[PDB]
Amino acid sequence: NANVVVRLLIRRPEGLLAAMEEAIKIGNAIMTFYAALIDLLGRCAEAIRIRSILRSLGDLVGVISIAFQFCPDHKAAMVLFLDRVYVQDFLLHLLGFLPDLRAAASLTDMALALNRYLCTAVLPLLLFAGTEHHASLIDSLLHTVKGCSLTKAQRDSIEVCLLSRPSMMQHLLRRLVFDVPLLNKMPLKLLTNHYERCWKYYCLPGGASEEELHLSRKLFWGIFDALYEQELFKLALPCLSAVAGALPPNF
Amino acid sequence: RTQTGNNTTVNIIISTVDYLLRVQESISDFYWYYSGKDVIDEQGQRNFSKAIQVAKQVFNTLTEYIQGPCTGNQQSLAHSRLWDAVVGFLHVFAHMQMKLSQDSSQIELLKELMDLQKDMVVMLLSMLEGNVVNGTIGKQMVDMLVESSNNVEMILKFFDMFLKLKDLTSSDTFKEYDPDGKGVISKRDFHKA
Amino acid sequence: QFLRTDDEVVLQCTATIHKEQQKLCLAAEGFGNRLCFLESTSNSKNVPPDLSICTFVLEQSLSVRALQEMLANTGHRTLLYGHAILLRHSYSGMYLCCLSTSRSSTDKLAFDVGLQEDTTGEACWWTIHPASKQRSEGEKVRVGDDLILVSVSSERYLHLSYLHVDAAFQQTLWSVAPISSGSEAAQGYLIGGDVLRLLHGECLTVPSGEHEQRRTVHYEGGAVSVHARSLWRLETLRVAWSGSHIRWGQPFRLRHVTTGKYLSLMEDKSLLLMDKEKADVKSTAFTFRSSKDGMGTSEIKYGDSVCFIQHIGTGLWLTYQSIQRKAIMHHEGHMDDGLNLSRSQHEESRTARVIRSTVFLFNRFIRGLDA
Repeated sequence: NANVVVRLLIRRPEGLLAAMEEAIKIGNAIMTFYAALIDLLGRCAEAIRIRSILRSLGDLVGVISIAFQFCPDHKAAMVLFLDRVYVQDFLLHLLGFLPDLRAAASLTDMALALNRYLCTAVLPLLLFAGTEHHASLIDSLLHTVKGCSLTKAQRDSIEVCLLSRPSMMQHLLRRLVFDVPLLNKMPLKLLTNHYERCWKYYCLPGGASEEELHLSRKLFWGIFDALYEQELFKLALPCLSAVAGALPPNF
Repeated sequence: RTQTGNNTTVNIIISTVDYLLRVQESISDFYWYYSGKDVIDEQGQRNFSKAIQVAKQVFNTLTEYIQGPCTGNQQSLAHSRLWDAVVGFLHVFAHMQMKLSQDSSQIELLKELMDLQKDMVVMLLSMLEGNVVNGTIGKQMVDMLVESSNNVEMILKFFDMFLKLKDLTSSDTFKEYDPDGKGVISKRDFHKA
Repeated sequence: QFLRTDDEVVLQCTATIHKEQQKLCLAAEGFGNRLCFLESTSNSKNVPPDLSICTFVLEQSLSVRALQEMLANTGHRTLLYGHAILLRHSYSGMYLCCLSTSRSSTDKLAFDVGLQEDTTGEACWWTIHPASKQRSEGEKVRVGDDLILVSVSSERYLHLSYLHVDAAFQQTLWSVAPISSGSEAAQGYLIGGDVLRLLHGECLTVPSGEHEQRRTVHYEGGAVSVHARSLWRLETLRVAWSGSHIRWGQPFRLRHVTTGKYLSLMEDKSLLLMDKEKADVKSTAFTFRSSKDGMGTSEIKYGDSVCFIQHIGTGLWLTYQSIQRKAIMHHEGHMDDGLNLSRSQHEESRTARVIRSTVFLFNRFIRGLDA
């Protein structure tokens, strides 16, 4: 179906990208109109010669423009277009998630857009700037510390820890152990309990790093005496115990 | 052909010629679909057999159009555009016959397409009689049938290799070559003989 | 009457310049240019258009299934519509491809039009459709049917933009003028467009480099056949059946090869070599005389031809002045009027257009350095 529709668009498409960027100032309907146009174009994926035409009609200008400018649907349609049509360095070059993670406590249209951008952040899951993105993700997660969408946010953070080096992982794990003193909330506790596996994968490669490791071991020993789901967090805290054994091998 | 008594003449026969051309193009496209996979299944078998019944009907119409040797219909269809579609049908025929022969399941559709070939050449013989000596109709016959002449190799080798097959297979080192004389003869034995 | 394998044709619009039908045809240089462009034929009389950078050859053409089979593989074949075709540039041997760049406006992503080496890929394949309800798709392609050019790679209408040519979603009809088809036809036969010598019995010549600036006309004996300056391209005043068999009486333009200029009898002075602008009918073109519209019968040959030459406007005849045997035109002249001919070759012509291409491009480069 989309084949024949795109061929009809190659019969009649009807500087549109420049005119996209103007009518924000005053009219909303033409903006949502081009958003629906590019979203419909995003719903298709031999036919590789028209997969070129998917890639053909410059688009990254509009992507980066709507990556930081209402705000839910246009950017969501652009992400749907970009992920289907169009490595990790250019993937993180778009920092679009920076103002979204920055405005993570802005409560209301964006307060409805927050659960949209939770699952929208699941879409790019497939060196300093990596530390910056880990900081923004930890800021949004502590803002999240919607709940069923927060499960998708937690899966997004799990794949974010699965994305990798270990230096920015330790830089974010410092804040994770800092927030673990505030909880060990329970979602941040389970997030740090899952991040204990990535810290174990970093410390097995590695064997104030050992100083923060001993501080985390003492805080985990205190959380073991501070007391199902808490039992699950304690059983995944044994991954942090193995990390400490491989080491010894809102503000 | 014309309705002499009636006002706005319509040749109904050129219309069904063009319909047959559309039929032929769609048969050709069905062949280009099944030209690669070559294990044709009951959906395509059934629908394509229905199309064989379509063309089986319409070539019989074309016979009884010109079976009475009325020369206006002769000159009409001789001047028509079906002649390239005839070449397309032959290109369907020859390239179908190989993979139809290579299947024991497709023997029914082979029989149907073979019957369609028979109706085609019956219609061709029926219209091919009205020649005084040469005829401009005969000119056009001969010229577009030599324009046809690439696929005819396959059907002629097809005919001869099904025909002098049985002209050979009653000989000395064929029939008692297997002792039953029935056709329990093995593959390499028959091959060698 | 129709189109088959190996047919010399051209493509052309009568483009509108405020409804003035600018009869401009497809032009592609090659051997130094990978782009295609335009060539106006509306002034076919005074500033005449070129031929070899405009003609194309119907190489090969098939249906959808055929194309698929070809892509899977890692005679005459009379044209039917809806078929992707293979176009060779008849001069350069290149093949028409939609260039995937944006060397125009663009005017978003319509693509560029050019030539390439291979026949591979889908850019060398061009579907043809009648934009007329009177004729069908898949039926026979007649003489002069305005049609649709759509690729298989870009799958876009080969559009006459502005003077640009692009592949876009914007239709453009195209005229087809059969030139020499088919075949071409047997050897030893004069068919227009050919480049050849002038056998005096000894030849004709043009002065050598840095001299005039190469505008005089002389006879010469010796190995000036080996020189390229004894080469003369045939050029028809007409367009359709330009590659007909050449008959007497009918006049044709003649054009010097190495300079590119036109063999021009300036009636004021002598037989000269004038430019494209002066290249009128009775200034440069000669009626071809045996005495002192389709393929055409093979009237004139190469081995045996008594080529008397009468000018259109003046009526003068092929003679000389008193080796610097300066060839002129006169009412009778000598008994050296009906000379003989000898053809050139294919690689010779391919060098020959590169010769004056080199001349133009490097003189422009020299003066760009000079500025």
